[PDB]
Amino acid sequence: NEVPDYHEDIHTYLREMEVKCKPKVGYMKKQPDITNSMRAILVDWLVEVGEEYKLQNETLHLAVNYIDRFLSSMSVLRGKLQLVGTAAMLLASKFEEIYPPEVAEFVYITDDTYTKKQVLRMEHLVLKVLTFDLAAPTVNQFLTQYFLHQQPANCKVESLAMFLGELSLIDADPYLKYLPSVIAGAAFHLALYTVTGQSWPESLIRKTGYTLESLKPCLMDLHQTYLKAPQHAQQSIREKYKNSKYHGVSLLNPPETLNL
Amino acid sequence: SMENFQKVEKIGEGTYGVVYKARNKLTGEVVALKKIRLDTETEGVPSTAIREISLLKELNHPNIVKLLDVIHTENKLYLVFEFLHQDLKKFMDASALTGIPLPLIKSYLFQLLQGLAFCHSHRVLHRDLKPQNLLINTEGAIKLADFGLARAFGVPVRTYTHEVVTLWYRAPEILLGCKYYSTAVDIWSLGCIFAEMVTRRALFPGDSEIDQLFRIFRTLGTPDEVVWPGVTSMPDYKPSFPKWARQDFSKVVPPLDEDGRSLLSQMLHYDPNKRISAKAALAHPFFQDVTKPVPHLRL
Ligand SMILES: Nc1nc(OCC2CCCCC2)c2[nH]c(-c3cccc(S(N)(=O)=O)c3)nc2n1
Repeated sequence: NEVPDYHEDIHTYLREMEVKCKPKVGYMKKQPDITNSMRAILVDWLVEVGEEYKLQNETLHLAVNYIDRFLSSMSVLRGKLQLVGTAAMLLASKFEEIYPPEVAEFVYITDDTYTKKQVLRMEHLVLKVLTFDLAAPTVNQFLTQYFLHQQPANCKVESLAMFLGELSLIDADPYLKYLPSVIAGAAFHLALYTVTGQSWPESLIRKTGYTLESLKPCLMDLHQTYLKAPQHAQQSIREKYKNSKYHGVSLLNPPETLNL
Repeated sequence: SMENFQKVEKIGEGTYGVVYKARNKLTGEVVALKKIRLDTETEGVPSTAIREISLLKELNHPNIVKLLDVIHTENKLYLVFEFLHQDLKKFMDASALTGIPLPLIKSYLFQLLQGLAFCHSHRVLHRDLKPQNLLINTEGAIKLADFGLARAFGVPVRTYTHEVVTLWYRAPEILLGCKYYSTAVDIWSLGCIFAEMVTRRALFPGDSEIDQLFRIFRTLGTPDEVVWPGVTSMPDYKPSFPKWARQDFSKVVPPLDEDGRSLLSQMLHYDPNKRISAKAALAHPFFQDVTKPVPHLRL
């Protein structure tokens, strides 16, 4: 399977890094023309894009991070929001994917709203703004690490944790407030207990240092989001997780209870 | 933008950009510039540049080449690295007659392993270790270079790019076409480089995919599910492989003592999980006396 020599150092490093590549929390409030709503729209659209080209979730997890970061220091008009979106994704794909889609492809998927030079120039601007700091931790990196503590590793929980993290990305507030490791922390446990009833493992407390007490504020926010899933205007993410690939996990009923 | 720098000569290529030797006119710093074009095929900023830059910023270590600046021009992109005396290849080539002094090898290998464990702990796989990509100074240190092929990995690793490494230093699992490769691959390479510093000739001078694999088998023996649990249900594995018997190591590495060949052996285990880590290798008894010799030039 693997030689797991560096799990500890690696986990350590991503915890150190996730602090540094963290976007600014109330940034949308500063932004003259864009709203949390607009951003949800953007993320949702990014999600279909990922499906159409069979892209990694990791790819879009990075993409999202790149946007929040970029929009943290660069004022942008709604007219141009989608383009920041597309360049972000192209960079992500470039960094992560084995076979990233051609520049051509990306221009295609924009309603032909923007030219190619537009997209390529934006690509460059984003790199300038992020100062080439693209190697960022995401929720997925944490989950995938966390998943190793599971015996026997259970498909449904995994596909549900992945699903939940993704949901968080649609919502700026409240989720910009939480570090990826905590978003992962929450989703994992929330999945685990919807599916097997079982508990955030003692094992992970020892690795992460997180207790259920320490995760509670997040979980409260996350539960209601799962609850009101079918009323949110963003639907693509749900539809994605209905397939035989992901064991139709969006169709389950969220738990009544958490013992509050 | 470059009005500060004076090109002296081209030093080489690797075909990805070109590499010039520059001096700062103001400070007199001597640097290695790596020039990169972007208006290649209207395909944006190249992947092999994006990854190198972003990971080399994350990586600061004494045995990993220093990236000093990155200069943004509209059509070119210059990377400024620290400048070193030569690469291990042309030094072995020079030292070819005498052969490499015994403890200078031990030193270099030790340092190289310090560097690789840094990479691995920052979730970076190098993937193109070879004497051309390892630079030495005059001060007796050696640095890893050319992270053009490197990539950041996940834990556990996903399926990553197949066409990797250089063939002479390529590991079995990749030759055999496996769906998941890990840290193990870099170690294999460093293994072959260790052997090459010692014997004076490359370990597996293969001419093709199949030829490379057999060259390995003919030394280390063809493997079975004992030596390598999983080998037989791998993607490009073929039951009609010849059955070569493994051979004696003092026959393979004649100048090595018991310890060195103990070490080397573990760096070359068919099984990736079994293959020694960079970390674990650092604690190996062979490094007991490790000191820091200085090489002769006359350049
Ligand atoms: N920073 C840096 N990188 C180098 O290599 C970059 C290339 C490594 C191989 C793959 C392409 C990038 C260098 N090469 C030399 C250097 C200095 C003196 C002599 C020589 S050599 N090869 O013996 O003519 C190389 N100094 C160097 N300094």
